[PDB]
Amino acid sequence: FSEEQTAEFKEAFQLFDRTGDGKILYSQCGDVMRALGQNPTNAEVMKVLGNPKSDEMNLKTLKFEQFLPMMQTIAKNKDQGCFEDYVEGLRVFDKEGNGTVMGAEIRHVLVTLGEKMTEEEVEQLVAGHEDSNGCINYEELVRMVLSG
Amino acid sequence: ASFLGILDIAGFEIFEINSFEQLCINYTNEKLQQLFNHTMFILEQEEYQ
Amino acid sequence: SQKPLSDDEKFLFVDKNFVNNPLAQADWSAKKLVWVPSEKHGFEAASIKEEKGDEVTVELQENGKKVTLSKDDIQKMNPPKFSKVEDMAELTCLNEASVLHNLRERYFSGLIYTYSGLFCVVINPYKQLPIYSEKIIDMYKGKKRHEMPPHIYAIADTAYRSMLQDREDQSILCTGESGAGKTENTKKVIQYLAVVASSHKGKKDTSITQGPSFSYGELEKQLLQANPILEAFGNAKTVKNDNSSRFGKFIRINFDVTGYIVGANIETYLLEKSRAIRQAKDERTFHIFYYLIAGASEQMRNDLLLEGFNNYTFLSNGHVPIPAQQDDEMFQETLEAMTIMGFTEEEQTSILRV
Amino acid sequence: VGQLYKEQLTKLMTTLRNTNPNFVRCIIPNHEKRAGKLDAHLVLEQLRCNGVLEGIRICRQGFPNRIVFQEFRQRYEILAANAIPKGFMDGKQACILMIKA
Repeated sequence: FSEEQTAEFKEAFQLFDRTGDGKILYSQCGDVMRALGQNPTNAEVMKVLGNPKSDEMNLKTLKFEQFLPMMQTIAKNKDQGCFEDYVEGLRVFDKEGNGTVMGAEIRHVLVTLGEKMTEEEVEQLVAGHEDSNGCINYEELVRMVLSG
Repeated sequence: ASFLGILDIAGFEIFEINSFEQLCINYTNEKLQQLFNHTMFILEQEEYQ
Repeated sequence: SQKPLSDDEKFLFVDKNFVNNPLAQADWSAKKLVWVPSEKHGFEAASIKEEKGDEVTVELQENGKKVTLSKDDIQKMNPPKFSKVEDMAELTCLNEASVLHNLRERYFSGLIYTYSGLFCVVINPYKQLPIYSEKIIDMYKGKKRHEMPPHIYAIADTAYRSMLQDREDQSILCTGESGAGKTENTKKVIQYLAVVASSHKGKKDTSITQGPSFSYGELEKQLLQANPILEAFGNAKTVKNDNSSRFGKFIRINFDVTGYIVGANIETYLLEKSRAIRQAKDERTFHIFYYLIAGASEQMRNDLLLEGFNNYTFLSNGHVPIPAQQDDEMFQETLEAMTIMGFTEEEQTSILRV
Repeated sequence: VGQLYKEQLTKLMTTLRNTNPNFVRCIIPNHEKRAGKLDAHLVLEQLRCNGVLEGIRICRQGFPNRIVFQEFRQRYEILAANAIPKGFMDGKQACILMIKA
């Protein structure tokens, strides 16, 4: 990192305290890193926090100086996603080859497989992209998450 | 493009008076069973050979 | 065990939520259980009590009755695991008796569709079953061959969803003797693709009637209503079947490249036009004759010169009625079929004076 | 008329031999027209004359399947991704290597 953007990261880090003693909870840590652009898996964040349990995730606190090497570890990963892979997995659920997945199937796959989302997380993601027939173009849905 | 064919044929039928119309109807059923015999047992094994 | 089953659902789904009884598991000690031939039952269940070489002494379980029969009479009884199995291909003992038993105990449990490897066996129920309903369509839609119990809708999706995977044109071929139920299954395949492979323009309107609750497309409405018009101008009661197909028909449904319905063509074979003039004993003519003489309104009754039942010499057996059908309202039905399909108001009267 | 019907019957049979063919085999349960009645021999003969036992015989000891070496390589390489080397190779040999992987 340069000091330039590290200074921005200080301002963003101060914007996740809810109180005023300058501390971000271990529970909040992934979503601070996601605010600063990053797209980590839950198991990528958890590993740099030392694998805490759910109870101590509320009670354990990070300052900026100790949060900052975590940003530096997750910033250079060994892979990252694209468009080319991500449409290929969603096109498996395209029933005729339409260019569209049914909104029920897309809600059901994200909840049932891998890093398992809540029902609220999928509903907030897919709403207003499903048509009159409840059908979602996976092409623009991937562009919506990847590009902003 | 393509198509889906669906076939409803007059079945095998027999009455006190069996006429030329019934002869042609039953002949068509003889052909339909023969079509199954040819696809299921003969064409399947030819492909193996 | 598994999810519970609704009343309607039990006419497709087997009951499997019962206690793991030791009774039929313990009974397995009778590993001399076999099927023996029966006049009443085709085959009945019995247990071998000696084998004499060529002959075998057997005791009927059902009736307690010792018999001696051949070593080749005795067919090989399947374990109680295979009771009411979905596919006949899963049966370890493929015997004539076992196939008869699995179809029989399925039929009396109401499960009239059974797979048999790469084709199916469908027994006519002669009973209205709830299994044909707009709930059931979206259950089978896109849903794999072993993710749902066997049904005509499953075969219809399977053909539709092979055609768009290999790219080979498909035929669904209904076989069986005269009265077996091919015409009804043919209408079920057309009903399924008229809502699964149809182009959609919007939902609503629902009436106050029963629930085939879907606003089928413009072409798809006409395709749905094509069959009753040909049943009117072409079906007639026989001794075997009271709505007997008196013509054969090949329905070709055409698709786009996306996979949506775009046209349909009906080819037609042997019409029994001989029964128009004279009918066999206890049989009816082409239904439209009964519908038109009964259901015609008083103004058109004089215009088309329609005289009464038993006033036409081309109606033999007098006024043979039909069971579970009223010919009076079937005239209104077949008129409503012609208007929906695309026949003009005068054009329809012209058909009737012929 | 005999010839005239036969002429369109061969036309139908030609199309049905140039189409994949799904057999829906409808069985009559009794001639007495009873719901809930099954005549055992009457159905058993229909199993015999339609060839049902013989049709199930291939169902479970064939072979109905049916995949070319290229499509098997293309759709299944993800399962066996170190089985085929990073140099060009025969399609039959490559499919055998993933089958043994």
